[PDB]
Amino acid sequence: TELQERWGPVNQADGFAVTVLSGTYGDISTFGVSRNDHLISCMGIAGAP
Amino acid sequence: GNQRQGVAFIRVNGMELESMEGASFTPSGITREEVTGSRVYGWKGKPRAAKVECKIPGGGPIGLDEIIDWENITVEFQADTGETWMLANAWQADEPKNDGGEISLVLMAKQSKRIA
Amino acid sequence: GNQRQGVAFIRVNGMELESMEGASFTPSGITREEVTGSRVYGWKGKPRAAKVECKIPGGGPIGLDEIIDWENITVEFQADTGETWMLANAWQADEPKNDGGEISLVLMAKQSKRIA
Amino acid sequence: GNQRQGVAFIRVNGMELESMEGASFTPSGITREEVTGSRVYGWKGKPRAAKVECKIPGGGPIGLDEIIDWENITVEFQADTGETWMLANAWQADEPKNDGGEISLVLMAKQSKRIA
Amino acid sequence: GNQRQGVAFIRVNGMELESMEGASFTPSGITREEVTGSRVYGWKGKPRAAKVECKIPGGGPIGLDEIIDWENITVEFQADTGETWMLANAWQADEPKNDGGEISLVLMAKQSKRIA
Amino acid sequence: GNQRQGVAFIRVNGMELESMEGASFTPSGITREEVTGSRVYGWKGKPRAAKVECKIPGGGPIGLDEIIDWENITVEFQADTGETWMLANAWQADEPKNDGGEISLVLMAKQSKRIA
Amino acid sequence: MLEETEAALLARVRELFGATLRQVEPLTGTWTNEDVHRLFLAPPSVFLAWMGCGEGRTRREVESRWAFFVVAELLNGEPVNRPGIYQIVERLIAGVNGQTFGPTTGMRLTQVRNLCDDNRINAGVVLYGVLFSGTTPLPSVVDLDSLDDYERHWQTWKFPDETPEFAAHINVNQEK
Amino acid sequence: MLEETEAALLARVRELFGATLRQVEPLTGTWTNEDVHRLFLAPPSVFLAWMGCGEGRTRREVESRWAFFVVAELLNGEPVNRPGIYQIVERLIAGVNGQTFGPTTGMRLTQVRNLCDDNRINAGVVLYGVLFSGTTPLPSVVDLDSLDDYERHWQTWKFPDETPEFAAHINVNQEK
Repeated sequence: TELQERWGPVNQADGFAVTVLSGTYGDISTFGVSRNDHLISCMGIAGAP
Repeated sequence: GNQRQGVAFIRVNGMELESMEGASFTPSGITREEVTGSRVYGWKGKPRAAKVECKIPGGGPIGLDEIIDWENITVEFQADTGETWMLANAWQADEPKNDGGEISLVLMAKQSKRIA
Repeated sequence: GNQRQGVAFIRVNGMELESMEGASFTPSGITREEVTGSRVYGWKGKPRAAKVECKIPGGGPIGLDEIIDWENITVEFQADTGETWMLANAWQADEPKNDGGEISLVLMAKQSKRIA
Repeated sequence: GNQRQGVAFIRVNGMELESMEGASFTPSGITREEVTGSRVYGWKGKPRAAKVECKIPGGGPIGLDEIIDWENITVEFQADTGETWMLANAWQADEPKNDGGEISLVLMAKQSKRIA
Repeated sequence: GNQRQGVAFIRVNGMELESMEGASFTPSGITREEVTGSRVYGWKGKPRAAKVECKIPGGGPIGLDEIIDWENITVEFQADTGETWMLANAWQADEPKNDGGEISLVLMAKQSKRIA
Repeated sequence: GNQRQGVAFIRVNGMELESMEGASFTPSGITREEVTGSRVYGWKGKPRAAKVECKIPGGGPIGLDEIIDWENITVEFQADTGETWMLANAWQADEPKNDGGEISLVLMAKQSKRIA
Repeated sequence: MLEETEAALLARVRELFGATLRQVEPLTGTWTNEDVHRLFLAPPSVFLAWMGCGEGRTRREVESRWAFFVVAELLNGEPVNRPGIYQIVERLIAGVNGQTFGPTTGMRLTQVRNLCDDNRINAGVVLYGVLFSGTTPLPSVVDLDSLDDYERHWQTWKFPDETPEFAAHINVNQEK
Repeated sequence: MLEETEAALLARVRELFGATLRQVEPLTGTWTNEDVHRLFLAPPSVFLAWMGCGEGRTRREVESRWAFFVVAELLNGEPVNRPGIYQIVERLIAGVNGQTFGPTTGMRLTQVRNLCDDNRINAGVVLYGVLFSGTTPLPSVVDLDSLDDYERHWQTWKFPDETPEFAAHINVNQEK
C-alpha cells in the first residue's frame, strides 16, 4: 500500500522491495503464487547456512 | 497503405518555400559507373553533392536578394508521405534569374540526412 | 499462340518494383561494330554490361535511401509473356533523383542470365 | 498579403520600354559551383554581371539606332509587387535584330542595386 | 567485388588532404629499363622514389605556407577499395603552383609500404 | 567553410590590377629536386623566387607603359578565402605581350610573406 | 481506396467550414441539367462528386478527379452574401489543395467553372464548381492465413492414361 | 482574394469612366442566352463577371478569368455612339491591363469577342465582351493567439489497457 501510494502518478516517489525466503521449494512456489505484486522481488534459497 | 509521393515541400531555415511543380531532390552519395575493358569488371565510385531544384514565384515575400545571398542555409525536402531529407549547410548554385515572375533555385549541399 | 510482351515486371531481391512504362532491359553481351577500311571487312566486338532502367514512384515503401544504397542486389526483368532474365550482382548506376514523386533507377550488372 | 509577381517593367533613363512577355532579370553576384575531389568539399565562387533580357516591338518611338547606340544607360527592372532593381551603367550586349517587328535587348551591367 | 578504384584519399599526418579529380601514385622499387645489345640480354635495374601527385583546392584548412614548409611528414595514400600505401619521411617537390584556385602539388619519399 | 578558392585579386601599390580568368601563384622558398644514386638518398635543395602570373584586359587604368616601366613595386596576391601573400621589391618579367586585347604579365619577387 | 478518400474530404470540409455551410453531401453523378430540381440543395452547401479517374503513373495508382459543387442563393438577381460565397469557394480551394486526404495525396487544383447557366439562374442558385485531381492508389491484394499440419504428399507421374499408374503416397511424419 | 479583386476592378472602372458609363454591376455567371431579357441593362453600362479560375503556377495562386461585358444601344441598326463605345472598349482594356487590382496582379488581356448574335441585335444591344486572366493568390491560414499559464503536465505511458496504469501528473510551478 505504501509503495503503490508512492509509485502512484501524484507522489512521484519510486520504491522497490527486495526480499529473500529461506525454505523448501514448495513454500517459495506458494509464496510466489500468493503475492502477485509488481513492486516486490524475492529470491528463494533452500538450506542457507 | 501503399501511399505514394504527391506534393513535395521545400523548406529553408524552417520556413516553407513556394515550390510550384516537380521539385527535384538528388541525394548525396556515390555515382557508380561502368568499368569496361577486356570484359565488364564492376563499378567505379565518384563523390556527389546533394541537390534540390525548386521553382519559386518571383517578387514574393522571400525577395530576390535574400535568395542570392544564401551562402549557408539548412534546406529540407519533405515528401508528403512522411520521409524528409535535410541539407546540412547548403548554398545556392546556378545563376538565379527572375524571368516572368519565376525563379529557379538549385540549392546544393555536401550531404543529405534522412531525418524524421 | 503468338503472344507479345505486354507489361514488364522489375524485381529486386525477389520483390516487385512499381514500374510505370518503358522499363528497358539490355542484355549483357558484345556490341558488334563496323570495321571499314579499303572495303567492308567484318565486325568488331566490345563487352557490355546488362542494364535495366525503370521508373518508380517516390516516397513509397521502398524509400529513397534504400535505393541509393543498393551496392549488391539481384534484379529480375520478367516479361509477362513468360521469358525472364536475372541480373547477377547488380548495382544502382546513374544519379537518382526524386523529381516530382518520380525516380529513375538504372540497375546495371556484369551479366544477365535467362533463368526460368 | 502574399502577392506574387505579375508584370515586370523595364525602364531605361527613367522611361518604360515595352517588354512583351517574360522579361528576365539575373542579379549581379557570385555563381557558386560544386568542388568535387576525393569527396565533396564546398562551393567555388565566380563573379557575374547583372543582366536584363527584354523584348521590344520594332519600329517604335524608341527606334533601332538609339537602341544599338546604348553604351552607357541606367536600366531599372521593377516588379509590380513592389521590389525594383537598378543597373549601374548598363550597356547593350548580344546582336540586336529587328525580326518580324521584334527586337531582343540584353542590357548587361556591372552591378544591380535594390533601390526603393 | 565490383569495387574498382575510382577515388582515392590522400592523408598527411591524419589530415585527409583535399584532393582533386586526378591523384597519381607510383610505389617505390626498381625501374626495369632495357639493356639490349645484339640480343635482348634481359633488363637492367634502377632505383625509383615513391611519388604521390595530387591537386588541392585553395583556401582550405591546410593552406599553402604549410605546404611549402613541409620537410618531414608521413603521408598515406588510401584507396576506396582498401589499398592503403604509406610513405614515411616524405617531402614535397616541384613548385606548388597556385593556378586557378588549385594547388598543383607532389609529395615523394624513399620508401613505400602497403599497410592493410 | 565551403569557401574553396576560385577567384583571386591581384594588387599593386593598392591598385587592384584588373586580372582575367587565369591567375597563378608560386610562393618563394626551396625547390626540392632529387639526388638519387644507388638508393634514393633523400632530396636536394634549390632556391625559388615568388611569381605571380596574371592576364590584364587592355585599355584599363593601368595601361601598358606603366607595366613595362615597373622596376620596384609592392605586390599583394589576395585570395577570396582570405589567404593574402605579399611580395616586396617586385618586378615585371618576360615580355608583356598585348595579344588579342589581353596583357599577359608575370610579376616576380625574391620574397613572399603570408600576411593575414 | 476511393471511399475512404471521399470521407476524408467530407470530414475536412466539415471541420474547415463548420456551421457556415448548411450541409455537405456526396453527389451521385456529375451536375446535370436537372440536379437543381431534384436535390435537397438547402443553400449554402457544397456537394462532393466523384468524376472518375484517369490513368495514373503506375498500374497501382490512378488520377482521381473529384469535384466540389458550391451552392448559394441569388434572390432578386443578387447573391445572398457575395463575400461569403467567394470566401467559401476560396477556403475550399485553399484547404483542399496539396493536403492529403486518406490514401489519396497530392490534391492539385485543376479547374474552377462558374457553371451558372439559365437553368440555375432562374432557380435562384449559384453553382461555382471546383475540380481536383489526386494520386490515389489501388487496394492491395487480400492477404491469407492458414496453418494445416503437413502430413501427406501425393505424387503421380503423368504416364499415358491406360498405362499402369505410377505414384508415391509419401505420408511424411511417419516413423518406423 | 477574389471579392477584393472585384471591388478593385469596379472602383477602377468607375474612376476611369465616371459619368460616361451609366452603371457598373457584378453579373452572376457568364452571359447566357437569356441575360438580355432579365438584366437591368440600362445601356451604356459595363458588367464585371467572374468566369472561374484555372490552375496557377503554384499551390497558393490561381489564374482567375474575369469578363467585362460592355452594353450599348443600336437603334435602327445604328449604334448610339460608335466612337463612344469603341473608346469605352479601348480605355477599359488599357486601364485594366497589367495594373494590379488588389491582391490580383498581372492582368493580361486574353480575348475580346464581339458576342453579338441575333438574340442581342434584335434586343437593340451590343455586347462587346473583354476577357482577362490574372494571377491571384489564395488566402493565408488564419492565425491564432492565446496565453494560458502553463501549470500542469499529465503524461501517461501507453501500457496495455488492463495492465496497472503508469503516469506522471507533473504539475509544474510547484515549490516545496
